Amino acid sequence: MRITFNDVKTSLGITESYDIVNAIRNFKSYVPLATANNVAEVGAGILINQTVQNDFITSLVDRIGLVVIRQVSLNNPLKKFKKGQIPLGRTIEEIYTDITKEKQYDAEEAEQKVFEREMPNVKTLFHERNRQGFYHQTIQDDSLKTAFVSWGNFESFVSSIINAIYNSAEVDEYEYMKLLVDNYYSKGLFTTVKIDEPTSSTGALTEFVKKMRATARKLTLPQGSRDWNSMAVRTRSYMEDLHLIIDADLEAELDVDVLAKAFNMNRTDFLGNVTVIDGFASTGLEAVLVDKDWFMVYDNLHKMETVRNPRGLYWNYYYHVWQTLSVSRFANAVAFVSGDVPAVTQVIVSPNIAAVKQGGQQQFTAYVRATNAKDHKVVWSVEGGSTGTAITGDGLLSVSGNEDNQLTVKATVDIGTEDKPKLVVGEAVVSIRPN
Amino acid sequence: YTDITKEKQYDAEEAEQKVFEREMPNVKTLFHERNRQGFYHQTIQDDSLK
Amino acid sequence: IIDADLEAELDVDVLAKAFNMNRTDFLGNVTVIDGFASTGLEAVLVDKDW
Amino acid sequence: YTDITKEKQYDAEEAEQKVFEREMPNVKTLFHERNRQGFYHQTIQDDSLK
Repeated sequence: MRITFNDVKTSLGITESYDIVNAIRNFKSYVPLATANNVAEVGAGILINQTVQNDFITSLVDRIGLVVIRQVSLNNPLKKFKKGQIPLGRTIEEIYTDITKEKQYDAEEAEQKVFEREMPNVKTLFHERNRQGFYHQTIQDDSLKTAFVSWGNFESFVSSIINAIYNSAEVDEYEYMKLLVDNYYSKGLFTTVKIDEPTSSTGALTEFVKKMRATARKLTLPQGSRDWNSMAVRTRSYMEDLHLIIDADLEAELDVDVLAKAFNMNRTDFLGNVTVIDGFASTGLEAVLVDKDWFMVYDNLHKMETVRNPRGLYWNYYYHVWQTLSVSRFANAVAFVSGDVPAVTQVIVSPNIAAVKQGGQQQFTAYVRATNAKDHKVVWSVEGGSTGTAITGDGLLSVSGNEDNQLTVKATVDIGTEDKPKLVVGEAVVSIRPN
Repeated sequence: YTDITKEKQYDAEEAEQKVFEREMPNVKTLFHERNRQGFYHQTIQDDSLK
Repeated sequence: IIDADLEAELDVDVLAKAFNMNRTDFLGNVTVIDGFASTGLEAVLVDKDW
Repeated sequence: YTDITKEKQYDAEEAEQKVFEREMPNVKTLFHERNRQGFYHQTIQDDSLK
């Protein structure tokens, strides 16, 4: 947020003053082409007439500012979530191959079936969120005339015209990240861990620290857990790839050490794996622990445009940044809430979307994200409406012949009482193909 | 000093009505200064030059 | 070779101080699994060439 | 596909505040999908056909 001439001098392949503006570029016989100590001559050449003045200021602002801001935005502390331009044909579809055990080697078993497929790749759709905005600013003719006294004034002017846009964009990036985290939590796709007001006392603080350490150790199990993630798909995470987004008050109450001792890092390599924000503004969310690949951001474009007001003798330059943010549905993501969260958070059906023939069968299993140690019972419903289309209590659904309608399997859990105005359901879309 | 602000949402319908608009004043202020001027001075003898 | 729950309960330090290593070269000599499923087996300490 | 537009009357006095007004084009779109997948199967038992 304190960009100086050193940053632009490193971003560009030039030293101090330059004539690349009048190299790209009649303009030739108006300004001297020397880069000597003289500044009055170049100032007079620039300010001789409005056409040359406007052309020079447009080239400078647009090209130089765009290059510098694009180069400096790619090296901010939160640059590990930043990707390049969006690839062509991304198809917004995410495919994950579920990991399973091996099949025993048996010639008698192998000789009967050799062309048989294995299993569907449990496809899903990306969770997207796009942003597009502008900042814009103004520069006066007075503080362009009073900028050619010395070569230091020119670089101070350039740094001043870049700094405002850069700092505003950098500040807004954190707010957009917090908004994305809030939206994901409100969607209910996190896996929840209950804590009890870590800042209330000292025992709550150490209990929260121990719970975080246990959660990280369970996440980084080499064999896989499947207990986390918005869909139970048996993925495994890394001790060195987990990222923590924590509340400002919570991190202020906590210390740099012991928090890093819970992980395997030691302060220096841990401060780069934690993000600090002032309040989550979502019920009682305290700190969110996600995988490194959970959150990504692509940039559609960055553009800078200048216009001139001749009646008022000034310029307005607008900086437009358009980019999209995507959170993956397969990476691990833990909410760590301290509130009045229900006993059951979400129920997930493993087969997800499936296709079956007119007289086939399918097995659906359900995983319930229970925040307590009590076991819950799941009831199965078919909705739809037909003859012979019913699903057993263990999740086996057989499709009767002569069927045309599209049906959805539902798994329901009840955590209420005699009056139960609270239902949590999981939906699986089943398609039918004629046989 | 230029104050840090949020970003305006992209809206062509609102943009086409106003394009020469300025942004904000730059909250000018003056420095708090204090000037120091003094001397110390010392003497050297001819004996401790010989 | 230690159970996952026991490894989580134990801190990374002192366990390494029991040996002569210090964390960085100690995590390379420990394997963590989830459950042994053998009565009351907790952790097994073996030679490298075992 | 893009379609034709309308005509407006020249008005210099009203042109001084409607420079950046927008008149979106008439654009229509259509989609076509792949809808045939078949195969023909035959067998040749030439050794017995001889």
